[PDB]
Amino acid sequence: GNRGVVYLGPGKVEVQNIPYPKMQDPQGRQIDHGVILRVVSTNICGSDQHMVRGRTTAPEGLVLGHEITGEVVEIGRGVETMKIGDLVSVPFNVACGHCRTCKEQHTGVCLTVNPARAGGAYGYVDMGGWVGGQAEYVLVPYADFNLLKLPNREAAMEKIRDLTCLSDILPTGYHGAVTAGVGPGSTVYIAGAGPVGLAAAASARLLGAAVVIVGDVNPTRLAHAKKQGFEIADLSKDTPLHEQIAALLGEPEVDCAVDAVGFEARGHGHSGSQQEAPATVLNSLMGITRVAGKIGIPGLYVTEDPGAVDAAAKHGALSIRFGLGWAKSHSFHTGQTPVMKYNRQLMQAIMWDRIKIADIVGVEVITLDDAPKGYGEFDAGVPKKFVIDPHNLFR
Amino acid sequence: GNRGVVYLGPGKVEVQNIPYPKMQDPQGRQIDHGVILRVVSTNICGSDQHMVRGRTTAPEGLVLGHEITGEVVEIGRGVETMKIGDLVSVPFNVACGHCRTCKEQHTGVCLTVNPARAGGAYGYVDMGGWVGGQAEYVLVPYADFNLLKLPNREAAMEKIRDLTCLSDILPTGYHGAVTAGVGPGSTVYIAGAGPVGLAAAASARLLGAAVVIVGDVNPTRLAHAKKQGFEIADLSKDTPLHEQIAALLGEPEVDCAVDAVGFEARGHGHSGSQQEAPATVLNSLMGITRVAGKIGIPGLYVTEDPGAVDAAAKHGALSIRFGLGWAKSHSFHTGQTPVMKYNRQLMQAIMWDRIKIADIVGVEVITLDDAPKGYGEFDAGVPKKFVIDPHNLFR
Amino acid sequence: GNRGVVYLGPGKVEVQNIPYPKMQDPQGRQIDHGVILRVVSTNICGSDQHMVRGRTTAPEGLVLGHEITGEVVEIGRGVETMKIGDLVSVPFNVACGHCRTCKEQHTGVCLTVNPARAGGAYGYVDMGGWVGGQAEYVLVPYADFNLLKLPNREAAMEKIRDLTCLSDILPTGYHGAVTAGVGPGSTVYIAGAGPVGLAAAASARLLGAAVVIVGDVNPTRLAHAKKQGFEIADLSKDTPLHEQIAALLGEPEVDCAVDAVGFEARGHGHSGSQQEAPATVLNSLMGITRVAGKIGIPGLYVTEDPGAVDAAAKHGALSIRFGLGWAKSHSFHTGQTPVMKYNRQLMQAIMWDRIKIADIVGVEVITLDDAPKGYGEFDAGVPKKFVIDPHNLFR
Amino acid sequence: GNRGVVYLGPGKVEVQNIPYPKMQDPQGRQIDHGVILRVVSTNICGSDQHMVRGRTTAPEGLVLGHEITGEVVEIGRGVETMKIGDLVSVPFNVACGHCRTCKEQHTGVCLTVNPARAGGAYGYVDMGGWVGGQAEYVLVPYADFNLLKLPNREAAMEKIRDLTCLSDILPTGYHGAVTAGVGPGSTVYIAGAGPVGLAAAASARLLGAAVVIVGDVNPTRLAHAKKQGFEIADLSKDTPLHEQIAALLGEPEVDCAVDAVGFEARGHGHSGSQQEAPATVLNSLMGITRVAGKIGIPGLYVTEDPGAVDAAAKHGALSIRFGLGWAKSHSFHTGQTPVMKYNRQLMQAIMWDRIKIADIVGVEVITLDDAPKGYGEFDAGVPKKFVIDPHNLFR
Ligand SMILES: NC(=O)c1ccc[n+]([C@@H]2O[C@H](COP(=O)([O-])OP(=O)(O)OC[C@H]3O[C@@H](n4cnc5c(N)ncnc54)[C@H](O)[C@@H]3O)[C@@H](O)[C@H]2O)c1
Ligand SMILES: NC(=O)c1ccc[n+]([C@@H]2O[C@H](COP(=O)([O-])OP(=O)(O)OC[C@H]3O[C@@H](n4cnc5c(N)ncnc54)[C@H](O)[C@@H]3O)[C@@H](O)[C@H]2O)c1
Ligand SMILES: NC(=O)c1ccc[n+]([C@@H]2O[C@H](COP(=O)([O-])OP(=O)(O)OC[C@H]3O[C@@H](n4cnc5c(N)ncnc54)[C@H](O)[C@@H]3O)[C@@H](O)[C@H]2O)c1
Ligand SMILES: NC(=O)c1ccc[n+]([C@@H]2O[C@H](COP(=O)([O-])OP(=O)(O)OC[C@H]3O[C@@H](n4cnc5c(N)ncnc54)[C@H](O)[C@@H]3O)[C@@H](O)[C@H]2O)c1
Ligand SMILES: [Zn+2]
Ligand SMILES: [Zn+2]
Ligand SMILES: [Zn+2]
Ligand SMILES: [Zn+2]
Ligand SMILES: [Zn+2]
Ligand SMILES: [Zn+2]
Ligand SMILES: [Zn+2]
Ligand SMILES: [Zn+2]
Repeated sequence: GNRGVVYLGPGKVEVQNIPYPKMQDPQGRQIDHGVILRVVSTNICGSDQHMVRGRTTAPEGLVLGHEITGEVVEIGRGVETMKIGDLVSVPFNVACGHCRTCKEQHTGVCLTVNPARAGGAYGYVDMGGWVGGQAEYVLVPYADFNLLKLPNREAAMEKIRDLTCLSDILPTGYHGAVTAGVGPGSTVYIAGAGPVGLAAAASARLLGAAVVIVGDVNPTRLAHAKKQGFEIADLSKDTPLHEQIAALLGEPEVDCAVDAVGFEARGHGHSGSQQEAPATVLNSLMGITRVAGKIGIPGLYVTEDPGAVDAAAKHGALSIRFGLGWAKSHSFHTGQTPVMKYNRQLMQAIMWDRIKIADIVGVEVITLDDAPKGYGEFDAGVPKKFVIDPHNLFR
Repeated sequence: GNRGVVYLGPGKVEVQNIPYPKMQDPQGRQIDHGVILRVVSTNICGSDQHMVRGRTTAPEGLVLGHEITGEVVEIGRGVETMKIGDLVSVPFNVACGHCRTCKEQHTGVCLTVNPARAGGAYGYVDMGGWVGGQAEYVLVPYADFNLLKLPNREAAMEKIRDLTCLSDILPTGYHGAVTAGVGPGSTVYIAGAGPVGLAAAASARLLGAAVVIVGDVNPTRLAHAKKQGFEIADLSKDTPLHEQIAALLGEPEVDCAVDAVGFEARGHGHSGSQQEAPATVLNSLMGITRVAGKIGIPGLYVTEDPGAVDAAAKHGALSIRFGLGWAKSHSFHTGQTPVMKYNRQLMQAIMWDRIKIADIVGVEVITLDDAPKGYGEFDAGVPKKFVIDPHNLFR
Repeated sequence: GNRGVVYLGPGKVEVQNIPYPKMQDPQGRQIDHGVILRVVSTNICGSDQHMVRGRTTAPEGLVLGHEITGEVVEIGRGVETMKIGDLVSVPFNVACGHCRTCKEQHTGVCLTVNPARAGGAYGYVDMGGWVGGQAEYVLVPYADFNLLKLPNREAAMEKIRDLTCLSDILPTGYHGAVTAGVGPGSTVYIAGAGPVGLAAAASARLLGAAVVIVGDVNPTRLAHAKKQGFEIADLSKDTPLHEQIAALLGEPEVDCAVDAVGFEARGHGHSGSQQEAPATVLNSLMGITRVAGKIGIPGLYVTEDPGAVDAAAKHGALSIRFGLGWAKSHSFHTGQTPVMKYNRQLMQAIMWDRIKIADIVGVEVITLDDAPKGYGEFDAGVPKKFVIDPHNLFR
Repeated sequence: GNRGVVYLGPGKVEVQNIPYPKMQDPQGRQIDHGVILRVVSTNICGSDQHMVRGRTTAPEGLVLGHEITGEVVEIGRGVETMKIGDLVSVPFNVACGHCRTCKEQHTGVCLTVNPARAGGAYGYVDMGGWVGGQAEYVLVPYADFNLLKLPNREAAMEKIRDLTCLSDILPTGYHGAVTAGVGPGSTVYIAGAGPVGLAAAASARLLGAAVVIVGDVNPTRLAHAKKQGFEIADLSKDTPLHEQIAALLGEPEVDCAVDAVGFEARGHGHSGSQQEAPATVLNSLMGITRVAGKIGIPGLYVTEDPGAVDAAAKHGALSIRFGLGWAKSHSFHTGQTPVMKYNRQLMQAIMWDRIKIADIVGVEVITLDDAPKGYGEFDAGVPKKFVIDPHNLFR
């Protein structure tokens, strides 16, 4: 008995029966280092949206989902730290724990788990074949390495809405803020008010930023951010970002900027916001970040976009105003979040009431049968982070 | 009075009589903090070549040169640590010493010395109208802050050909290597076998790199790099860069990469290399740097190139394969070198024979009258670094 | 007309007429780089107390005070950035701005301003003879480099009780926390609930620490810390520090520990707390900081203490259980805070209401005539930070 | 079929027959993650000497040796990257690869492999009861995480004298130098011309230091250091170290200082050097390191020393002149080397002839039966590093 969300072509996902998990890798070799989880909570990601919209090279039939929190039901013979019944947060990265990059804390780019390229992840295009976890049950390989044990079940269940964000979005937003150099007193600009943008804004606040400005083209997502105490920039109005920031800060620049949009970026302005223009965020962040600043880029950029705007963009080439960044001495930091690097201290923050992440990103808890509908609302721009409770454990 | 190298329009320089330096800034306000130097040695740079070629917005009449070594002949009334006769290395950055960026060692982007933008330099486009120093005498403002005191004059003069590199190219090459993450045992690729690239190679050697490979489309420069003990990759051949690297290393990746080419980049291959393609280096570096690696970009890129290949490149926009670097978790480091942050320890290294920079870059000493001829030769691609001795002090 | 707080021997200070400041250094040479301030607010520090208790080699007649906020009334001819009437925060460190340590942001240890050793500061033993500023007027040398310009007078004056802490204690407490490695999610122990200890605790809250525990032997300072939302360890109880921490956290250790006591440390327990044992804090921090942790030590330790417990301590030797910290792989960070490294970002934090520093440290505003009484109360251990308003400008 | 070096009480070691390795931990539990090695080379360490001299709480019967290079002859059933015949470097830390410290690269203080405290190592006091490897065969647990693969056996054995240093002393010396802040152009002082000190000196050279001065009380070691091209300081002479340094550099300070002596430190001077004084090195490093400088302390300090000079030292407590370090703003870095952090890039530098470590540390190859003789000669202070070749594979 297993089931989950399956990708079936542009705009299409459905809940299907799927195989119960097996203690083997995606090439069918047996493994001793894995566990099988009964899934407690499992979220929908903006990355999942890229795939569902037909924006990647994903195969039809892909089981989706890489934001898992779970409870051990089966343990492979080599696993030392796990017991049946243990609650765990699963980092979205599949990492081996023994290669050059895993050992150097670069668990987003594991050298062994994916025959095609460095880096692995559950239910995710080009990520080594590991089955996704928007499902009733899921296999986690290298369990001793990857898993974050949650505190006593009671206190954990009590904050599950928060803890479900440790799998992907909070550590990601956090990595965005830290690589952009955010610290106490920083002025911060955040591109994107989606779940990831909002997590970067929360992270920046937690890191002690003086002021945090969140930008989007979506007015409902900005209203959400504003109700959460952040400053906003509306990129659908005709007033340029520079001008919006200056009205707020008294200069047209920030200390730190985070790109939480990626390759489906829209342009700015009345008509610009209705046009896809994937270099937009990059170019505008070079424009607003002060000299010697750092740009953090958690937003996803791909080597291949079948639906992209032009030949160059189909192959991940953007028209980027690099001379500007260079003239401003900017440095840029990119790539999949190494979730494990931050997830334990972020847990401490949640448990100690330092960060109300669930309120901030607008967590909504849904049934597994509502998942397709959840994707639909998410696609239609709702200011929410959808959390699937597939066994009805806490809803 | 004084005389020096003057730019007269695309491809034209000549030595002219010019005013003796005055104790005032480019706005004509008196300064108490400056010194006037008799110029001992003064170098020709690839940056100078960009301007001479008419590839920047540099005006006719500009006095050239930002790589100065001198002797103090006059000091302003507020200068406390400099005395007459003192022999000094001058960082190419003009920096104030008291703004936010100068305090934080970002002295390539001083916020007060330039009304146009952050950052200053001598005889350099968009760099605040500080007068160039390919000349007999030159003004250095903020002398206590900027100047590097050279060792008792005998010892200094005997290593003049080396120390003349401290003003620009050695610290610049060094910046590129350290921001690319080079250290003991690193494998390193450097694009560009011009003097800056050779300084980057020298720096990586100093740092204890396991192996250093220098790439260029100009075979006579690669011959020179090879005779200095470096590995080479010839981009004018049709053999792809990753294949030349694998033949040297046994894998197609380096740990660290440095872009010492900048915006006049040629394409790769027999015919590709005969044509300008400004994004080529950046794209190639993402291709051969290993995941989670760092890319150092000392090479110059501009916000405006009058003679660029395309409308986009005229504005500093390049077709960059960003999605590739993003998928490899690359980080990118850019901009004008903070020369002061490294010049002291590099001088130490020079004085203790840990680095034979003059040999590595191919230093050649010339008379001031020979400057126009030297620019011609350098522009034609000879494997040399031209050092002007305007008062015939050591030649 | 000038007057200040003067040190007159163990336990003794009085307010005296003193010379109006002069544009010369402590050796009587004219300087062009200084300003004179009309003092707006000027604070009493724990460092001042060491000196008043006769615990240092401070000479009788020392004019005290290194915590200055002021209004420019005079300007030396070399000064570029200052105007009469400007409101400024004065970092307690006297720094030149052009030596090796000043350039690398080590402005607590300037090489040029003190003939006796590295590092200068106002009204401070062994700190170069710069006159103190617990006075109506004071000289600030190297004004362009050292001074922090405050916001429109009106907004600045309104937050004076907060901003006055930028001269010394907030940056210091901050340096304590950052060098101890504090970050989002940290568990933090801070030794000392004095104004500096409190600033460290505030800094740790601002840095996003999960839980902050402040320890002291003083019951009244702890009741004040507890009112400000911090956890407490009462070292006057017989319950050892381990046990109090473990009761609080469920393990007898913290990620990060800051020493905000210094060389007049008391031992632990009913009677231990009435004994001086200068090694106490260092040894107990090594006991409760987890493996590979960092210990930040802002608390002052001296080369000479005329009033110490024994021979060894009079020369700054302590019996330190180094083997313990070594076995735990601890790192240690020490010395005068480089205030300029942090003050600007801290000002932004204050102006944006991210840190209510005045309330936390218990700012109390007094007249210059009440200063001796202030010293008295401070010495008796009141949980307050004394701020003198010498011209009655805001009180 | 196995034997090795067994400790029998103060001053006494002998070769005995010992059990063949079993695939279990020191508690007798079965493990699937280990491999068994035929030992190729296995070294004698100063750490071993501490124990043999009776200066630790090490038990009679302890099998010695933590510096192993070997070939895999048997693999556990869960091992994924090791094959029989594989030739490997063993880091001396026993590390699990799944706990908090292991993941953060703090593999010197693993939290799971040792019931007594954090940190594990082979045949080493308080290090988890993992059996030592000056033996014919040895167990390495967590093989996929811990082992460093060496290349074609042929190229590897030709450099075996160098390669055998990667297990312990080269990465130790390297850790000491990097944490002392050593970089291109650094001036460095290293206390101790034992093998570890010599490896720090080699490291500092590799890292590009301007000048490296090694001190010792043992002149036969200093003769060796000088022959290896380093500067020396003789601490058995009455000339104070700061004067010896000034003679060499023209100032009495260094940029970086490394303590490669540890808890059996001798005093300085004709008579001082003849007596044990365990605070001596730490105290003199604070004396000669420049302000804001960093002190690396790879030398061992213990929480309990049975034969220490006084009551306090038996407990790991030293009379440290901390006031002086504090006034100079020193940082201090301590503890067991995380060998995995550095071993990969040091192997690269060895294979590409960037460091001739075996020559520098004075490697001498001996039989297993001659081990007691090696220990004796090493204790008499010869300038050599003993490498045991148990199966006569390359001697
Ligand atoms: N590095 C990582 O680990 C990582 C992890 C998850 C997601 N991501 C990427 O981060 C992005 C965030 O996902 P999300 O969860 O935020 O999904 P999302 O797609 O809902 O959020 C993207 C937001 O960007 C907005 N936007 C579009 N153009 C914009 C512009 N010009 N300026 C500002 N905002 C603009 C969209 O309206 C949307 O609100 C996704 O692209 C995701 O792929 C990266
Ligand atoms: N960051 C700084 O502060 C700083 C300082 C000085 C110079 N620079 C910049 O560094 C760059 C180099 O200066 P230089 O004196 O070394 O320049 P240079 O003009 O002598 O040489 C540049 C080299 O790049 C080579 N090249 C062109 N396309 C190439 C490709 N695709 N691959 C490999 N090589 C290619 C050319 O053959 C040439 O040999 C210049 O652009 C200069 O403006 C920056
Ligand atoms: N590094 C710097 O730049 C710098 C700057 C300012 C102050 N300091 C030093 O920091 C310390 C803090 O200064 P302050 O203004 O808070 O002075 P303070 O003397 O009021 O603070 C010291 C506090 O520590 C308490 N204490 C004594 N023994 C203790 C122990 N074992 N554990 C915990 N607490 C103990 C005392 O009760 C007192 O409350 C002083 O030493 C000051 O000199 C250093
Ligand atoms: N950090 C680690 O993980 C690690 C690893 C290996 C060894 N160690 C420790 O490193 C130390 C040295 O390594 P080794 O094997 O070369 O040690 P060793 O004992 O062979 O040599 C120590 C040297 O220091 C000299 N010495 C003694 N007092 C001195 C003083 N006051 N000043 C200068 N030199 C003095 C001794 O004569 C001897 O030459 C030992 O303490 C060892 O326990 C630590
Ligand atoms: Zn995701
Ligand atoms: Zn891996
Ligand atoms: Zn140049
Ligand atoms: Zn400046
Ligand atoms: Zn103070
Ligand atoms: Zn200074
Ligand atoms: Zn050892
Ligand atoms: Zn471990």
